[PDB]
Amino acid sequence: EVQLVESGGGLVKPGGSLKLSCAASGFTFSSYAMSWVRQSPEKRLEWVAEISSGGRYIYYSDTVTGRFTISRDNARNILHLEMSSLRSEDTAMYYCARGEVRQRGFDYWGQGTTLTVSSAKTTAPSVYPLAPVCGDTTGSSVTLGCLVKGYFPEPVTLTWNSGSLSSGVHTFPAVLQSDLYTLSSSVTVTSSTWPSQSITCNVAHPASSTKVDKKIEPR
Amino acid sequence: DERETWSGKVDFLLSVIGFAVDLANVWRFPYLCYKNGGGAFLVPYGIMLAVGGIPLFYMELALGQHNRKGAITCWGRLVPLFKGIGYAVVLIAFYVGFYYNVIIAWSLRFFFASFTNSLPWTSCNNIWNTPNCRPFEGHVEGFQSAASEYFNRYILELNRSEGIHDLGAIKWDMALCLLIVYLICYFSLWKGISTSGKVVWFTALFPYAVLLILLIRGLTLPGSFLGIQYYLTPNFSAIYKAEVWVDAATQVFFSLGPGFGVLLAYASYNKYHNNVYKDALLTSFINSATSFIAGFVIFSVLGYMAHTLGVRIEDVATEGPGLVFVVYPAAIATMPASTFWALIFFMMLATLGLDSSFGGMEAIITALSDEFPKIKRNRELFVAGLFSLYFVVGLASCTQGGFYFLHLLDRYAAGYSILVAVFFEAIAVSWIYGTNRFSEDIRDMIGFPPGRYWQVCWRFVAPIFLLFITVYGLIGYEPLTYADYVYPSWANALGWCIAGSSVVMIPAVAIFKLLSTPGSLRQRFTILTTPWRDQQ
Amino acid sequence: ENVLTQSPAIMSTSPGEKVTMTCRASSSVGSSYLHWYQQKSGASPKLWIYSTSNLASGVPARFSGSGSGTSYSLTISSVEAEDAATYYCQQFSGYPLTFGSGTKLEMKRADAAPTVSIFPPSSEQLTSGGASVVCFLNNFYPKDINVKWKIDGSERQNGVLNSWTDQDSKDSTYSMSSTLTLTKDEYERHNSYTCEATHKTSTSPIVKSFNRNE
Ligand SMILES: CC(C)CCC[C@@H](C)[C@H]1CC[C@H]2[C@@H]3CC=C4C[C@@H](OC(=O)CCC(=O)O)CC[C@]4(C)[C@H]3CC[C@]12C
Ligand SMILES: CCCCCCCCCCO[C@@H]1O[C@H](CO)[C@@H](O[C@H]2O[C@H](CO)[C@@H](O)[C@H](O)[C@H]2O)[C@H](O)[C@H]1O
Ligand SMILES: CC(C)CCC[C@@H](C)[C@H]1CC[C@H]2[C@@H]3CC=C4C[C@@H](O)CC[C@]4(C)[C@H]3CC[C@]12C
Ligand SMILES: NC[C@H](O)c1ccc(O)c(O)c1
Ligand SMILES: [Cl-]
Ligand code: NA
Ligand code: NA
Repeated sequence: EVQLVESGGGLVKPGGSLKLSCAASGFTFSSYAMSWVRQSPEKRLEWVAEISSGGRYIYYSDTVTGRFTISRDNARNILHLEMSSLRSEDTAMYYCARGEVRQRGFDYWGQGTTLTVSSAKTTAPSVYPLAPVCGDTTGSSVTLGCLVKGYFPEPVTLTWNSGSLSSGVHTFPAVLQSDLYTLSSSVTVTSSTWPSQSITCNVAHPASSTKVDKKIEPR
Repeated sequence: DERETWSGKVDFLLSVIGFAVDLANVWRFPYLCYKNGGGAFLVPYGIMLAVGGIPLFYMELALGQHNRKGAITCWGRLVPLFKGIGYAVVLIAFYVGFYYNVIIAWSLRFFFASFTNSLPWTSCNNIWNTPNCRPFEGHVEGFQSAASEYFNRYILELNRSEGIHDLGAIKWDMALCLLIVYLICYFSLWKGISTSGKVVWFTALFPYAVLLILLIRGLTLPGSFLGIQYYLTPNFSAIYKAEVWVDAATQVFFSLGPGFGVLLAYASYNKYHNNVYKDALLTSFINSATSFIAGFVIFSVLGYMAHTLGVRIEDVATEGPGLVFVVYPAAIATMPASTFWALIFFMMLATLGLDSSFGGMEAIITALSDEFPKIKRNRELFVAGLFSLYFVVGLASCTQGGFYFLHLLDRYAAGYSILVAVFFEAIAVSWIYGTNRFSEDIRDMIGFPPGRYWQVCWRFVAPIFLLFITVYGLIGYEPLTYADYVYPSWANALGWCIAGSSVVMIPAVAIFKLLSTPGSLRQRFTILTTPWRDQQ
Repeated sequence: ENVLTQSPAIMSTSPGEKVTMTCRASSSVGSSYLHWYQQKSGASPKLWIYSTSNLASGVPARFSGSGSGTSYSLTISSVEAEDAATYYCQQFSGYPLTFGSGTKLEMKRADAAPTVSIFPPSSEQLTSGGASVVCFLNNFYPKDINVKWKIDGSERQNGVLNSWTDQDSKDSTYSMSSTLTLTKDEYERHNSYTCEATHKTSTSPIVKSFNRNE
């Protein structure tokens, strides 16, 4: 019933500034204190700021004070976070959490919104299809691959045969190396299905308005 | 603002317990039970307590701890348009000081009178007695009991005064007793809550030592169970009559003293994150619990009086100073080791009152020390001057007709004044400051907001609870009279000026600074309804 | 700042066993202010236990809490697979609000050797100027695995990218991808490429190779 939706925030250059928002629905927003909690890429939870029910009491983390401004709009049921002079350390997924009673905790969290603070430049990925080498075969199932190399920032979304094929797929999380992400994925299917039916890799990188499909052919 | 703080939390709890528990817990609550259906009286008493009393009690405790200032500064920073509320509350506390302590003097006078082998108020053959004296209480107006004549003809000498005009001589034994109470109050409120909060240890706890002794002594007397019967046996027929609901409502309001300015001052020295909600519920319960325990101490001896001493229960189940200075001492003087009971009983009465005096005076000292730094710098001097004005003017109550003067203040100093003051306190808090803005302040202190129960009581019940009192209090109004004496109509007016000198500060101050700020009508009705902290 | 340290950081358990994790604070915390959150791989945190001992709504009864002062603990009576997650404690009694370092609870299963697959550079990539030969090591247990690349017979240690998957929610296995990247010139100046995987399940490594002809 209660819903929190973070929004805004993507790539920002160091020193820049950006503004996050949280849409509240399902409860009397004006009656509950709200906090922002971020989770670094190293998966560490860190509280950043809290604003009281009527905005008259505001607390900040030491690591953010002076640069971030938390604010409230009980008329439209929106929570904001104004960030300025950002640094790479601020890169994280920013959560919007409800927490009126200190003795009960944060009883509702949003889906999160990601902030990447980096002077790196956006780039689209090269998507290469991975097909086995002529040899053994002679197995019930074979495995194919798809290499998404050298993109930025996150994220990219990868599916096989537009989502029809899901069982037997491993999409490994991306790994940053010198300001460029690489990401791979593998599918395995019974020999009686490939190359009988066509198997295609569908990569999507909205940051660079990329949308590519790569059919795996055994050349 | 490096405000000091209670050296320990018990200093605050006992200070609050002490201010709340006073003679009214002994000489009014048990009487109301006996008069309004015994145990059944607890139904309207508990309801008025849960729905009107404890809410308002809780409210002021939270305001004091949150705004961390005395009464004048607090309401000024809360809503400026009603800063007069703080002035009314301080003036009312000032007036009641002129008569509340002389009742403590009476206790010392009787205390020093008990250092004897046989108590004086026992027999009817003394220089002060009349031929119409009788050994124990009766029900004919012209025939007083031995203890009545002692209190009236020897201690007070009230028989030599024709009314408020004829005051007469100054009983210097009473004046000496009055000074001994202001001396005790001085070196207690002397250097702030640093020592205040410690003296309260003896004055707030000693009454429970004596209540425990007298409770055993009384319940082990022939006929004591008969007293417990008149005290409690239910008769829920009383619940139906509206006179018992206003009786419960009024006793609950005046026994907790919510919005009197002292709970505010006491709480303003707490640490900002003290769980003042747990404090309000704890102390408010201990107050009513003490009244309940006291009713057994009283009526156990009352039944003993009616069973062994042969008197009508209606002739000794009285209220007010008559019960503690006439009826109960009479029974004490009739039991073995009377000198011991008399000495600890009158000592209990004394320590029951001191606590409440401390609180009323601190309300003034703190409220002024927070609004005029000249006072805060010279604390020892201010109270020295305050108590001196008290004592000097108090000599008019150590006179022979002092009771007539003191009786006047009792019915006018704070009687209706404090009711309209607390009504505006509730209106200001919930409707002009805002219950949400107030609940938000409590959330920041104790970590959670007040429930909707407490919010509904602050916003609708409290104002109705207080009107329910003031309305029925005006409906039962009759001119001032003690026994056959009718106060002259000029005295009846003198009291209304005392009643108005506090309440007028509310509209008066609302008019003064309503013109002292610049802007439009609405632009100023909002510059004077914006809280102080909402300015930074 | 009141730093809360949790131990262990990772811990495996077979369904049915009893699990306990601890949360040690650097400063005393009021029992009424210590809370626990559960975060599943890929989702957002969910309030799990508040005031030390109270289960949040929807939290099954096999979860319990206890502690006081500076030592608290979350305890699972009989762990189920749906309990694999990271658990964060948190104190709400002092600013700044601080979360614990977290305990990651993973499921224990029987050992399983990986199924390795080697993939030579895509034809598209070879024309862009580069050459990446990737290698998948799929569905193995436990999580620790070691990969080694050889060009001809000499092993190549430089220019590798390894990635692990989270523990699979169906068969509780792990998978790992490893990509070797060279220039097209360097790649076409060699013959056979080899992907050796070392794992606890085998005494000697699983090998997969290919020559740039077949
Ligand atoms: C003979 C003497 C001991 C009489 C003593 C009676 C009172 C001590 C009892 C009787 C009715 C009780 C009240 C009954 C109902 C409540 C509502 C309750 O409100 C709540 O719901 C608490 C949770 C919340 O709303 O935040 C707070 C306690 C209170 C005032 C109780 C306070 C203690 C009261 C006044
Ligand atoms: C530790 C320091 C204490 C500070 C000083 C105490 C101040 C109180 C003074 C009260 O004055 C005395 O009160 C006695 C109380 O009764 C009177 O005794 C009167 O009553 C006695 C019996 O109670 C009789 O024996 C006496 O003759 C008769 O004077 C006595 O006359 C009177 O002067
Ligand atoms: C039947 C009667 C006589 C029993 C007497 C009950 C007495 C002992 C009760 C009533 C009020 C109680 C006090 C109320 C307040 C506190 C603060 C608490 O933090 C310490 C205990 C303390 C100081 C209590 C001590 C016990 C106490 C004094
Ligand atoms: N219950 C406390 C008693 O009513 C009281 C004592 C002294 C005061 O100054 C006061 O306002 C009230
Ligand atoms: Cl009472
Ligand atoms: Na009282
Ligand atoms: Na008292």
